Amino acid sequence: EQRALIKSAHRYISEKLEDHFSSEFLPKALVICGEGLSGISTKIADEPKPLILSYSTIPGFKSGELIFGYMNGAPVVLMNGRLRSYEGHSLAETVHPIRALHLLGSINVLIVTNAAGGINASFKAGDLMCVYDHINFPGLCGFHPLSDAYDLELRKLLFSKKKELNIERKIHEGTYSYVHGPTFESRAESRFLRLAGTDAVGMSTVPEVVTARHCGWRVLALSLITNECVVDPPASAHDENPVPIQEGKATHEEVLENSAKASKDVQELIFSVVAEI
Amino acid sequence: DINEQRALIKSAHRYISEKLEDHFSSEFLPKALVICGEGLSGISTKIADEPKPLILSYSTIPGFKVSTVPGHSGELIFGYMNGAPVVLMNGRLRSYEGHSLAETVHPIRALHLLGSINVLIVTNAAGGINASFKAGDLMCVYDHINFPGLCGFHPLRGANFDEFGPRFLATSDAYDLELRKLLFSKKKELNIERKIHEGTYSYVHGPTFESRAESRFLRLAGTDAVGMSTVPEVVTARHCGWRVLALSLITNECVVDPPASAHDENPVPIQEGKATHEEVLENSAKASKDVQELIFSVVAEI
Amino acid sequence: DINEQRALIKSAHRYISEKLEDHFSSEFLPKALVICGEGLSGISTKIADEPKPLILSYSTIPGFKGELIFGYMNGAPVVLMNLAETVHPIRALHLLGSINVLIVTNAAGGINASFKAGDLMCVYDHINFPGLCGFHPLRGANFDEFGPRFLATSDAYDLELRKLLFSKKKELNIERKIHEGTYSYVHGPTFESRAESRFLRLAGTDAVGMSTVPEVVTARHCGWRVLALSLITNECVVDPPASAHDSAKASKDVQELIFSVVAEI
Ligand SMILES: Nc1nc2c(CN3C[C@H](CO)[C@@H](O)C3)c[nH]c2c(=O)[nH]1
Ligand SMILES: Nc1nc2c(CN3C[C@H](CO)[C@@H](O)C3)c[nH]c2c(=O)[nH]1
Repeated sequence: EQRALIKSAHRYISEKLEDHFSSEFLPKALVICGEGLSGISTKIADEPKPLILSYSTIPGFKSGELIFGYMNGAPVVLMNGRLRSYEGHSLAETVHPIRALHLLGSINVLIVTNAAGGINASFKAGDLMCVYDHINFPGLCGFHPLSDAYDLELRKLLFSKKKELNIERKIHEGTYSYVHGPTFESRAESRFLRLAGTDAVGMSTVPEVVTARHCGWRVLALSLITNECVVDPPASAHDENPVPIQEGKATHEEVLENSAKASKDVQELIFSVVAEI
Repeated sequence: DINEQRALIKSAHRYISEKLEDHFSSEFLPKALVICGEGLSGISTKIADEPKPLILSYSTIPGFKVSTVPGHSGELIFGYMNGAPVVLMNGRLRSYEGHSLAETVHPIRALHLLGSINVLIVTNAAGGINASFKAGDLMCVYDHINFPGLCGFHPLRGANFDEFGPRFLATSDAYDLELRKLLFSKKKELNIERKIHEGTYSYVHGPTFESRAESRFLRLAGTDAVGMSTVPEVVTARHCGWRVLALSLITNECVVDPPASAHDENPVPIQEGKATHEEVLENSAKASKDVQELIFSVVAEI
Repeated sequence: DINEQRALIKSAHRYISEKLEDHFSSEFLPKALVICGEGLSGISTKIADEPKPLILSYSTIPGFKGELIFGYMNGAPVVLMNLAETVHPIRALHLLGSINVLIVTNAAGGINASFKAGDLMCVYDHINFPGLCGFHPLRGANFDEFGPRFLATSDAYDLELRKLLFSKKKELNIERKIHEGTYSYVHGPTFESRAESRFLRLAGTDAVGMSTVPEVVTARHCGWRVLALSLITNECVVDPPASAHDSAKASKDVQELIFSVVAEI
């Protein structure tokens, strides 16, 4: 039943691509642009002119848009806009674009970026983390969109481009924990995540990764550490010199600002990478 | 659907606002919602006879659900406690009954539209996970663990009520320091000897009491007390902008030791120490008067 | 909902109790329900011979959805199988008034570093992860006629049943390793990540799978005793991935263990 919708989306996208591009357009990569990476749009070449499809006109895409064009010589699709389970969408609805795009038969790489809170005590706002594993906490309970998910060669390629491009920004390697949201973590929650083996935490991405793997794609995933998760116990009522409980708290404003500051380095890394998938 | 939810919150507020205006000769503007936990219905005896209070059964308020337990249907009580106008939630909806989390926290949204409440005082009963806690101690909650929320059972799931609060809510500042200081000040003023710890409350769905491994898991995760309520209400109150004071009564000590091995010469019987509802109730009843007096003092100073 | 679930449980019992009374010359009052997990449906062959057994397809039983097999096993009358509806069968069979033991077997991944593929783990505790979050067989209105609203699970795995299992393993001279440990119920996949297996271990998991616990909880809610046994089919890896900078022997053994245990209850 949900397959007719997947085929309708494919058919609509297929025919728009035929009408738009002189030559056959077969994207090799899907880039999902998380928080702050929307401007990767500007890396798409003006010739041949891009195709931009609003989600509102693609069957099943529950705003956001798809951008088909050439980036650094490579035909790609950009997802500018992502769907998150805390919005009230089912995980199937969240990964519907991947399954639709998979019917083009040409994508074999998912490059996904997100913002994330730093759980590892050595991470700092402004670092990046190349994801090499994950913990799917909602999946623990059976929320699923449908064995090493994070392709080693693509991770090596990412670090080789950091070097080639002389980007000084730190890129850690570690485990991303997917939690539902939309709250930021309590102190005890973040300490729990740390002891669980979490390096960075966010509210997206993992269902996309799992679906991409199920379609046979390779996956490169990159988190922008936008904030350092508060882990210290809160001020005690017996403290005569307490740290105010509001100090250091996470805000969406901080997430937007720091993802935008890291955006240019991330855009340059992805631009270099896509030419060599 | 958010519009169905708005219409039904709007509707409950009209009913309540109209009943208040019809019943009280001066405008009734409560400063706190007090949610009475298990065994703590006695808090309602601190509502003064004059001015006469208003009791609204959940049965009659649009959008309110009735608890599955009989005959505890649940009611809001609007009155004066220690001269301060309050609203009491006598009874609560707990999610293990079959209610969605949105249904359990709908009363908070509806009451928020009166435009006067800025404090949630929430009480509960809880199992002791921290080894130093004993049945009969209180725990002032200063942090929590929302493991169901992490895993997809979250009261803010869905479209955001942008007229109430932010899409993305921090919870590292959930438990107001000055209210916890005020609680301890009233324990002092009242010469209450019962312990009041500070620690971390974890919400689990229930209705089973924890297995040993589950309790050990909650402990290593940082839990000091465990219950089946409260965190969704705190989160929603925080979303509305309220300050929160939360107070657990430790009604039982969770069983964390590994069960007897098939290899144990004198085995501890696996049923020794098991939680029961009746233990929880009778220990709540023992501590109710202290909890009642603490809240009665607090409300005159918020 | 509760009232329609009650009615379906009653219809399933009514159907089963009739088909039993028509098929067996004498009353069949099973003492045990044996749930045969993934790879262990060979207990179906160990059932006695005389009186020649009763098989009901799930398709035929009101409200179900596999088959229910009623017959004698090593001399004992038993019933074999192979969320609130996942446990519908246990409640229906409870209404016969004779079962007081669930024997549940499963295949599970090894999380305890000491466990090796092919080992057995007798379950003496569990972690019900979905049940902590909101997927729980007892969610909803309580079945007051079956058991309590708030059920303790610190006593869920009977010690005598476990002592009994360990005796039968010696008696049959089974060399297979058998541990005692904690079973974690998850709704994930056998595509668990390394980081997830790492998390399960440090959370206290000895073996992980996707079955058993909802049945254990429902049977305990009915007052039954529970024996649960896992077959470790594989050793989950917990090591992190590479850095960018750098068998029917088991089932046969479980049959004989169950066959032998079924007698002493
Ligand atoms: N859970 C979580 N997610 C994030 C994110 C990632 N997303 C950023 C946005 C909130 O600013 C949500 O979609 C979550 C950044 N920082 C954090 C954090 O501290 N915690
Ligand atoms: N999970 C949990 N909750 C409680 C509670 C809180 N509620 C009390 C009531 C059981 O008597 C349920 O609503 C849970 C008291 N003790 C415990 C405990 O040991 N465990």
